[PDB]
Amino acid sequence: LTAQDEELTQEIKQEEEQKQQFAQQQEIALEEKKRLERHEVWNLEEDKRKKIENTKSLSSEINSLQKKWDHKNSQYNRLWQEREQSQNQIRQHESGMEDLLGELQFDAEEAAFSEHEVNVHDFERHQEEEFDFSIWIGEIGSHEQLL
Amino acid sequence: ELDDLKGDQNVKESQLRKEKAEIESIEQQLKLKGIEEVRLRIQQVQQELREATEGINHLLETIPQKKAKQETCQNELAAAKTSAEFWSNMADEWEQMVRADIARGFVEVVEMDPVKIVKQLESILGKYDRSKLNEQLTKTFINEQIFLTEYRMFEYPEETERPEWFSKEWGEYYEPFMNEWNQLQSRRLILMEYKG
Amino acid sequence: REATEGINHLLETIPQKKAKQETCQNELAAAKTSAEFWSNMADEWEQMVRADIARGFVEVVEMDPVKIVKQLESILGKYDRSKLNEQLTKTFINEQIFLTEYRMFEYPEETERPEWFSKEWGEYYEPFMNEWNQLQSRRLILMEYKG
Repeated sequence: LTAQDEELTQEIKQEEEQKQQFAQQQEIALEEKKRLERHEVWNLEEDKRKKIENTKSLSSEINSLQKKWDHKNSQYNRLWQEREQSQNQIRQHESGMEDLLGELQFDAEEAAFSEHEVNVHDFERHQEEEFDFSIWIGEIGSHEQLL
Repeated sequence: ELDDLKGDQNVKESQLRKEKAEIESIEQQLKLKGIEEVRLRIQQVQQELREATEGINHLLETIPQKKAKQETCQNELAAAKTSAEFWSNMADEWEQMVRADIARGFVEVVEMDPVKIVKQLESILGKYDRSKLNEQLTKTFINEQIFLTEYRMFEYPEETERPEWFSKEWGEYYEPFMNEWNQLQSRRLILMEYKG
Repeated sequence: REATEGINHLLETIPQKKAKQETCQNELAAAKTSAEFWSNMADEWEQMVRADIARGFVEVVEMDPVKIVKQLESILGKYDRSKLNEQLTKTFINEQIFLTEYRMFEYPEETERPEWFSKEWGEYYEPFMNEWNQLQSRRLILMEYKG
C-alpha cells in the first residue's frame, strides 16, 4: 500500500503536469487560432473534419449492425440445425417405438394380453398429444397380477 | 429480424457513401483558396487545439479521480499500518508469554522460534483440547490428594501482568485479539512440599 | 467561456462525487453485510439463550438481552468460565460422596455450527466466529434419581 501510495503520488502529480502542458498547448493554440482565422481556410478545414468524423461514425454504426447481424445469423443457422436434430430424434425414436410395438405385441401374444392391440390402436388414434398411458399401465399391471 | 437489420445496415452503408462524396466538395473550395503555407499552419494549430482540449478535459476528470484514489490509498495504508503495528506488538506479547513458561524449565525448548516451538509440540493439538485438559488436570489434582496429603500439594492460578499498551484503544476491530490473549493469559501452576 | 467553465467545474466535481459514491456504495454493501452478520450473531445468541431457558435452569423477565444483562449484570464481573466450570466439576466429585447411589452424570452441550457461518466474512468477523465457537459449549447435568 506504501508502494501504491508512492505510485499514486507520482501519478497524480504527473497527470497535473500533463494538465499544465495541455493548458499551455491549448492557450497557444487558441491565441494562434485568433490570428489564423483571418482567411476562409480554417472554417473549410473544420467542416471537412466534421464530414470525415460523420463518415467515421457511419462506418462504426455499419460495423455495429454487421456484428449484431452476424451474431443473429450464426444463431439462426444453429437453430436450423437444432430443428433438424430434433427431427432426427423424432425419426430415431419413432422407428424404435415401431419396433417396440412389434415387441410389445409379441409379449402380449405370449402372455395373451388382448388389450395390447386395442390400446395400441387407441394410441394411434390419439398420438397427436400427451397420450395418457396410466390406464395402459394399470391394465398390464392387473394382467401381470393375474399371471 | 435478420432482413430488417440487414436493410438498416444497407441504408447506413448508402449514407456512408453519400457523406464521403460531400467531403470532396469542401476540398474543391479549399483548393481554390489553395494557400498551402496558410493551410499547413492552420492544420497544425487545429490539431494542437484539439489535442490540448482533449487532454485538459480528460485530465480534469481523471486528476480528481486519482486524488480520491490517493485518499483511499492513504486511508487503507493507515489501517494497514495500524494492523502491522498491532500485530508486531501482539507477536512480541505472545513472545513474552511463551518466554515466561519456558523459563520454568518444566518444558524444554529446542529453539526459541515460535514456528520451531510449534513444530516441536504440534502433536498435542491432536491429543487434547483446552476444556478437556483443564478438566483432567482438576481430576488429577483431586485424585492425587489421596496419597500425598502429607506433602500438602497445592495449585494456584498463575497469571501474567497485562502489558500496558493493551490499554490503548486500538478500536473495535482489535478488541477481539486483546480479549483472546487476556482470556488465555491465565494458567495454572502446582507446587508440592517434599522433605522441607 | 461560461459553458466551458461550467463543464470544467462539473468535470472536476463529478469524478470526486462519483468516487465518493463508489466508496459509499462499497461501505454500504459492507454495512449491510455487517448488519446481516450481526443479526445472525444476535440470533445465534438468541437460540443459545432460548435453549438455556427451555431447560428452565434460569428464570428471566422476558426473552430480551437488555433486561437479562441488567438482572445478571454483576456475575460476569465476578467469575470467569474456566473457574466456574472447574469448581462445578469439583462440586460434582465431592457431592458424589453423598449422592453416589444416584449415579450422577454430566454431558456437554454443543451447537451444530450453523451453516450461515460458511459465507466467509474474514478479517473483521473472523475473531467473533472463533470466539463464539469456543464459548458456545456449555456443560449439562442429568441425574439418575430413583431410576
